Amino acid sequence: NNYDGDTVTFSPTGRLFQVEYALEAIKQGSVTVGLRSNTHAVLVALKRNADELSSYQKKIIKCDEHMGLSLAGLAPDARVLSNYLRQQCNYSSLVFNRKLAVERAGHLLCDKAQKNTQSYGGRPYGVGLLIIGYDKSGAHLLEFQPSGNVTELYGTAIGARSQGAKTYLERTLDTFIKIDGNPDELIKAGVEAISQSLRDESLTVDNLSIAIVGKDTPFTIYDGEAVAKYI
Amino acid sequence: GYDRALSIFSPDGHIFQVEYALEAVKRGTCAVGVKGKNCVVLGCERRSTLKLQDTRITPSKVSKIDSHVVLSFSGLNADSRILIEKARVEAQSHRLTLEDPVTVEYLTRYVAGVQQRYTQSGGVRPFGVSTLIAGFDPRDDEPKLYQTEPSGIYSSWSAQTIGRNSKTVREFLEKNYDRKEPPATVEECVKLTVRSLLEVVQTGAKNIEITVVKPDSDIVALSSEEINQYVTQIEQEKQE
Amino acid sequence: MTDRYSFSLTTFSPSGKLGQIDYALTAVKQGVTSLGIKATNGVVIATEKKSSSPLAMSETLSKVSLLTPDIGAVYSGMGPDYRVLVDKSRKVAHTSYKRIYGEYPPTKLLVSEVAKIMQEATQSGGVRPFGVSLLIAGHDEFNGFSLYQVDPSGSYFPWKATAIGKGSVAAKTFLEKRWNDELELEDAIHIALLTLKESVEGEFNGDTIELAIIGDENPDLLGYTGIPTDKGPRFRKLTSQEINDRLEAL
Amino acid sequence: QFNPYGDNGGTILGIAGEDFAVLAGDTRNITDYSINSRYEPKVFDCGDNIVMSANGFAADGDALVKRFKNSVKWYHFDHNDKKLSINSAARNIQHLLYGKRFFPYYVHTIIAGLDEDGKGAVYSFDPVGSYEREQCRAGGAAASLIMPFLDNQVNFKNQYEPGTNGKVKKPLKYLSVEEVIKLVRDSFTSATERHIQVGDGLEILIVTKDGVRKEFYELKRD
Amino acid sequence: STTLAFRFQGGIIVAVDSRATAGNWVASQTVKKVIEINPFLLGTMAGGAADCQFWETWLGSQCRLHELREKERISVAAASKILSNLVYQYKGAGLSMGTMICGYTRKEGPTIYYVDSDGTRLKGDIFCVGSGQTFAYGVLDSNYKWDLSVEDALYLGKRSILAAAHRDAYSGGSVNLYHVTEDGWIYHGNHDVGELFWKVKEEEGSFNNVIG
Amino acid sequence: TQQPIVTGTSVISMKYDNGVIIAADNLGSYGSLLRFNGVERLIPVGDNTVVGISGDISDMQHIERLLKDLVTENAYDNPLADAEEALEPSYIFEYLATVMYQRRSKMNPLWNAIIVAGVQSNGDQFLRYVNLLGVTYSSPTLATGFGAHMANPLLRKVVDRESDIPKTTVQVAEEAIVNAMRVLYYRDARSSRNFSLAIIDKNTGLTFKKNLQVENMKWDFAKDIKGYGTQKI
Amino acid sequence: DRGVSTFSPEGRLFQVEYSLEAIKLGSTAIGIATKEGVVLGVEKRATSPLLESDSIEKIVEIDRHIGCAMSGLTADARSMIEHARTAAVTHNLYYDEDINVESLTQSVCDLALRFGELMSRPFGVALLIAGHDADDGYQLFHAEPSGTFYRYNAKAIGSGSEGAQAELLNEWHSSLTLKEAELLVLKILKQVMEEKLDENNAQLSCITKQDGFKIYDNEKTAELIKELKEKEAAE
Amino acid sequence: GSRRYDSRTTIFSPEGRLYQVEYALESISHAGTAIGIMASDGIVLAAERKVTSTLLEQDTSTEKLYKLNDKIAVAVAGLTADAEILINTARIHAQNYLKTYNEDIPVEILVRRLSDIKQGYTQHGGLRPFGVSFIYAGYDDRYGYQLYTSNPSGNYTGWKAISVGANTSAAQTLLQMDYKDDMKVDDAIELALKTLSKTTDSSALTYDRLEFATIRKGANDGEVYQKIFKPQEIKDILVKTGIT
Ligand SMILES: [Mg+2]
Repeated sequence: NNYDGDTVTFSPTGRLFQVEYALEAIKQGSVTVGLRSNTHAVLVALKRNADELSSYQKKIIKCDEHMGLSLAGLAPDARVLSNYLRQQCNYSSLVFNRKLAVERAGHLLCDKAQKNTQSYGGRPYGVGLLIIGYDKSGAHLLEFQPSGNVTELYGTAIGARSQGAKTYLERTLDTFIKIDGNPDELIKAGVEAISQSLRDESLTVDNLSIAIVGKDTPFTIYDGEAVAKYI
Repeated sequence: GYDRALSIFSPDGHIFQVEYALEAVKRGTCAVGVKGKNCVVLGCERRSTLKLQDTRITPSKVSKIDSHVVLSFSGLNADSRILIEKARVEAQSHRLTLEDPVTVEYLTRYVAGVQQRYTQSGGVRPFGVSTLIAGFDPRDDEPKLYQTEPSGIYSSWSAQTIGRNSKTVREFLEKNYDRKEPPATVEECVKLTVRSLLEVVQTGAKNIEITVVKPDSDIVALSSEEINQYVTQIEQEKQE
Repeated sequence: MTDRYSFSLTTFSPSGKLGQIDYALTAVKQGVTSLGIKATNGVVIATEKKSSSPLAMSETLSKVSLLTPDIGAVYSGMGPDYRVLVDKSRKVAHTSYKRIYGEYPPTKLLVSEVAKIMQEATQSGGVRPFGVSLLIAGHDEFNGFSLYQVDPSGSYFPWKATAIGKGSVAAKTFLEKRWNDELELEDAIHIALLTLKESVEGEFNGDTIELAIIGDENPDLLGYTGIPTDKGPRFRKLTSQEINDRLEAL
Repeated sequence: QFNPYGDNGGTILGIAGEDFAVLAGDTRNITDYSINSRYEPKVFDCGDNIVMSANGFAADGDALVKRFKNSVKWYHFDHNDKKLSINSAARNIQHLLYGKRFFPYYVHTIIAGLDEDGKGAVYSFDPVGSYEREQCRAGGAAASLIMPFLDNQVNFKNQYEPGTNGKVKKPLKYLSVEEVIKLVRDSFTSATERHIQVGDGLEILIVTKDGVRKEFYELKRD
Repeated sequence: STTLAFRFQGGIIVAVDSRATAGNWVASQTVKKVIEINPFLLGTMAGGAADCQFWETWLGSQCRLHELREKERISVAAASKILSNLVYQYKGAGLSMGTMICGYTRKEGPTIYYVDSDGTRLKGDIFCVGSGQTFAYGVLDSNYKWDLSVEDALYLGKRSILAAAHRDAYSGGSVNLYHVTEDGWIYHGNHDVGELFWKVKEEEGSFNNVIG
Repeated sequence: TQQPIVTGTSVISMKYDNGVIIAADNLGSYGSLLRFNGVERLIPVGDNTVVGISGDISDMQHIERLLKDLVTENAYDNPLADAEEALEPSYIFEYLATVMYQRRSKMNPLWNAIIVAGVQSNGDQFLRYVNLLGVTYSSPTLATGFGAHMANPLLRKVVDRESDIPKTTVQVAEEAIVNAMRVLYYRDARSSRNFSLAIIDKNTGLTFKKNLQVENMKWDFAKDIKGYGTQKI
Repeated sequence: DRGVSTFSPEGRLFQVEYSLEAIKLGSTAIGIATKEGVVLGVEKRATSPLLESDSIEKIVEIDRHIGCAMSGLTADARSMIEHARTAAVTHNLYYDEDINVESLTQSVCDLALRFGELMSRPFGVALLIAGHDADDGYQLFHAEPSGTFYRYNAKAIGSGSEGAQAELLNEWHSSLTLKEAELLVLKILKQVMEEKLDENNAQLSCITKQDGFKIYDNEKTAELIKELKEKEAAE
Repeated sequence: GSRRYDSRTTIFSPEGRLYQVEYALESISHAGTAIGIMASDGIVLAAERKVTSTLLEQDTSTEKLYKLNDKIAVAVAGLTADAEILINTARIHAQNYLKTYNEDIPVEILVRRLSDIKQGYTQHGGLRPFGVSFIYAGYDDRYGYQLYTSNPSGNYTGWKAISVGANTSAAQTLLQMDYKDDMKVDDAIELALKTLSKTTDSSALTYDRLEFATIRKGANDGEVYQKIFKPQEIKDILVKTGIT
């Protein structure tokens, strides 16, 4: 109200409204789902078009051979944060001959987002990210909020109507975590999860975006006729 | 440093600081540019609210940027000096590196670029100045006349006016300037320029300045008497 | 962090007033009365040592300060602002003059430097004006004795005699009646003590009054002998006893 | 005084075929009269069907290869996983090298692969980034021993057709990958005999449309 | 190394040898010593190979930006000066460059500028740069006329490089010929010096000192 | 640019069937003065890596602190710091190799030759060299300074190529290392009798041996040697 | 007042949303992508008859294979064009090749959100970036001041955009010829323009693989306008 | 953060005016009147000190008239402290020019420089403008005797006769009425003092309330002399012109 003019101002109840408004941009964004087993991790993203002449905005970005994310909210902010992740993954490989742990990647994203919430002149990031990866401790899924909060999960969803997919994953938890050594079934579970967030529209061939990373699987994004198999 | 964003968008998509800079131009004395077949004439209004002025030393309204290009303006006088200095430096820099003097369009594009820069740089306000830039490209006999404004947009004109009551003199020029047959001589071009200012000026005395620019760096400012002869001949034809 | 106040805090109001300067002058008006009187063979500057508490040792608080061996200063208004201005004035006398010309600055030029510092606090980004008016008395070879007033705006004026602060209006009228161009230093000191008594409520003695003079060279205060051209400082702060002696002849 | 440079010996050889390219190099690493390693790989698969070797001062060599591999990675990120063509890689390496024009990578770089028409390509660089597409290029210690032999046996220089006596040149017939590998092996066998810094092992990377293949051969260890 | 360029009635002839040496060791016989800055401008390579290559393709980028901004072909004067001003900034750092910037525009006609790494920029009709420059100058000076045909001018440039290739130990390999016209340069082939020498010796009757 | 002041001589090492051995004497020389006699030049990092350093001792102590800091830093926000996300020999080496090359590129080198010996997570032997120039290389046997000239020839007689490594036991390897240290003591004027030896084995882990001495020395034959040519008495 | 980088309660940047309003006031620009080339057309909208309309430059070349049309505060586009041209030329210098149309567009869009308290405000201009590369063929992008760019088969920006976009919705199909696209841009420009469309107040351009980017002569466009009039009178 | 307290000194009003410049001009209108009059054989500078005191040391006092170099002087109207900042900068510019070209700075070049400094404070920096209007009286061998004025906007103009400070409307009308082109310095001296005598807000015009200066070629042969009048000399010229 009087305390939402900038990110450097607490409200009387201890809230940061600019951060909450940045969080609101994610809720307006298109739905994207993340889920994993013990061998693979999967991203599923509903891409959004401007109209029938336009392309469908890409949602998934590769960060390294073993890591990448999906976005919901301000796409240019995701580009800034994903670029930063690419650099940090790259720094780890070049300097230490070491693939960047997914948990450490989350810590770095948290700290980068935090600096934009405590200083004058800046603004919070207006995007949520779902980071998947396969490192020395197996498959991982992270949920990034521009408040700085990064959370390791078995499955989740962010964007508009993400609550339907999140409840489904909460029911299916005991099933999809056991889908080991079967990439296609794990993706099916993700495509079924994201279907719980659809209204009026359904998953078409240029609508659906899927990514996967696993034990012997580099982070690869599937678009176009490559996802028709799952429609 | 001072970094405050003074020029910003309003809810209706307007940048008020740029629009208020135009209001400063509206207040400035009227300037007019008319290009003939083999010349360009820059006319300028001098408000007669200031007498006891020393006209030898008082900053003249038309400024040479190089030997072949001139610049006149309407709006804040102090602001115009900064644009004129920058333009003059750039003109010499161009000669030094390209080994050829600036084209009138290039010089216009530069000045317009400076004006634009001041509409989205932090800590600065836009120039309260619109300019008329006239001359001839090196080894070219085609007349050139351009206009710039605070926003940084620029364009070429067969004839144009800026400043106070420029709506009235543009009205005159739009009905009196024929594109198929522009003022064929210096005389005709100067006459049409003086006529256009007489719609707005008041007394045709020391209130009208006229500068004629011809090809090959031939620039001359008309004196009071020379202009006074045009003023005399115009009204004697009008008494009919 | 970083000082993000890079804009002026003093600006022109619609009426043409610089508010912060006017308010600084109001703070000076509330300040304790100080005065200066110029004689033919010296200058005197004086003020009241308004002790904040009787437990406080008011001798440790110097309202009258040596700037150079031949220049002294007194103030009315905010003490802390004065103290830092004295530090800057002392330094600028060296950096912008003595380290260049090998001699101390003339009164008018040191005043000019102090005035410049005060002017800049009136225009520079993220600062308020100094809440003091200074009276600077001094002597130099080519200008003789002089007395200057410096205001928060950075404006300075030379005076024969003047007063600033609390009871300045009454004090200036008192000085107008008494001042002439034939006063000796002792006459000016006498007038200073008379003028200052009017604005002082409580105790009026050498312990509650601070008084200094710019007069003859004091070779006894030089600290060394052997150089004929060096004859000692013209600034001298009067002792508590010296003031009381002249209060009997009052 | 600290000398930031050193000489790790080694000899490399790039030959462009009609639809293939080979980049070979010995596996011996040395300083002065000592052997550091009898097997230290010097020719590297850099992705996008490009092979590279930066011979000379091994620290600068490793740094350059590392930075180029990194450039391939970021080329994919920035340009929608587009394949870096050999000509584009070559121009990119010029800028990497010239970037240190006043403190050069003390190496002679050679890259090999296929051009955008599928034909064999070899590019050769000097330490500060001047480069050219070449058919045949030896680099390093025994380059002066190998190049004249290649001029004679690959380009048939000074060879004329018997009976014509200098009037008709020996025609420049295309060599197979098996033929090139024979000349590479004989080049390195001969270089090993007469150059003290050449020996131990020979590693050859062969580039075709099918990808990158490796071959290793023993060289004399004295 | 031997590079030359000369102005004539039909435009400009640019001729260069092909040899690169490191001491006595002949590093290459197939070096491209003409840099195709763009379809209308040519530069020659002498001194530092990298310095010439790098900064003259950089020059091509500046020329392209100029014509995008100004909607007009850059003059040879302006193009050469961009390069000379650049290398002058680096003066003292150790750049090694001796080049002819060659072009043919409407306003200038055929124009050649000699540009140097110590900042020299000279307009001229005939320039010759490299270890074998003196030999090529001899043939050029004694046979040059403004009214040479394109055919004879091309041969003169070829013959002058051959003269240098023969005598100068650090010149040879092959001769590259270019003819610069107002509508752009035209490449006139690579000519092996070995084969060219015997051909010229027989047809011309020159080099009687050499047994063939 | 500097010059080394207090220096450590050879570091020697080799691979064997189940791991690596590394050794270095305990001397810190000051030119020809054998100044410091209790200098540890093998520095263990965790339980899987030993970094052996020769050259400038002040730079060695700096590197030692970098490695100590590396262990602290790795443990930060790392629940698997003592398991899957522990420091590998390859991580430690690549970090040092980066630092060495960066420092030489600023013309301010760490005046050292370094051998990182260890065993990787998968049981693979790690043995790689890096020096003040940032030059790196790997070999079945590695040695710095004098060791390169005298130890390598002896150690290469045990493991001459990659295929000899599985045939070489820890007893044969240690015996070869210990003999090489004796040979270096005979022939290197900047060596000492006292040394340290570290074994990193994929089964038995890190065994660090301090206060070892060169023994079984041959000197008796010196009694018969008289004069420099013609002298009989 | 309030930060330039402030979020609204709806989660939108005020300044970006306001710059979009300025673009709505701009003159109409239309792009149509076909398999034979991409056509770019603009409304010139001269403020007076004394303004020489061929000095109005709202269609611009970025490289031989990339063109660009603008709508809104057109003075803001000049630094965006400069950056685009530099990016195109720089990439050719580094890689000895043409830059991808998408990569060029992405490079331009990276400038967009570099504002705060960098430039003091977002750009008040939208761009239609049209081009060709070997990997993705003929492409048309819409670059906004939000930093977002969408690829389009056809797109209209400016004051007549929603009416024009509805028209483009009906008219575009994947088998359009270059000639059909030219007439289609002219037809829709004529529909949404205040003044009557002719060769002096409207401009056409195209990008083809063979000839690259070309701005059409007024004589060439005048013929296409006459061809348009006759085919509309044909039924 | 800090934005909250920023007055934004360098912005246009909806009418296209610079707030702070306009308000600085309002400030200057309350300053003592300064008058410059240019004659064929010299220039006159006359200025009124603001309501003074009998204890003010006039002979060492300077608030209105300042020397920039041997050829150029200024009359000040506004904040004296602001004026001295600019005056010192102008003095340095004159010397920089003299060092560079080995010739005295032409009057207009100095005036343009100071005016450009004033302009800068109206367009960038976020600082308040200088609340000062100058009258420049100077001589150079190109244009001879010149009068200029500059104000907080950084705009400057040339004049035959001009006033700044208080009652400029009344003063300018009086000057416009009695000024003629063939006028001489002694006539201009009288006009200036008569104009101040009529426009002053004080009861009477006396020597202690005035500062006076002349720039004459009344320096022995082809050279120029500046004369800052002493208190006694101002008293004499007041009697000579018949005002006291
Ligand atoms: Mg040997």
